[PDB]
Amino acid sequence: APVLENRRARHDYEILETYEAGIALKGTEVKSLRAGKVDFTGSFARFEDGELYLENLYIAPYEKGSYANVDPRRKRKLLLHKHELRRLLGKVEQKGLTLVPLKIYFNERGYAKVLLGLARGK
RNA sequence: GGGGGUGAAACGGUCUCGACAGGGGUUCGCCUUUGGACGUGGGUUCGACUCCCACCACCUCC
Repeated sequence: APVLENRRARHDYEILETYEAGIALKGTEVKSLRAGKVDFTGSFARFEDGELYLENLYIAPYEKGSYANVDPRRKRKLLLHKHELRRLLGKVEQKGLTLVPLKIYFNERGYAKVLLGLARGK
């Protein structure tokens, strides 16, 4: 169930700020999440248009049996206010920073939320 | 091939804080409201992830 962070990142990049952003999941995705054999090995977030879609996040699809689910590595959108969103973007694509998946979990109100943060390292 | 069990740490009361769409409003700034994620389509409920309903999938029992 709940809280699973990205241990892959600490030794790779370094966080500047950290935002929290609800994600656009489907439902089975959510079940896969309530479990825990998904990985951020390689996953970061990117703005395809003006919206930010965390990508390469693999979420083992209802992998406690076998089921009739979805594309494990699907570009999942991210939610964040217009103001809270116009920022991070301007502090990034200069290719100096990177949107990397920090932690994942469900909030008080029961919603899976992702935690992102600026990055850089070598 | 039949039988049983499983499909959200609160055993009913949503607001995905946010993006994005669909409204109704607007001094075109913006305010307001609805959706969207809990395997799936179904109804039932003032309202449900949690109550029914099949159909699926896992596991399981002659």
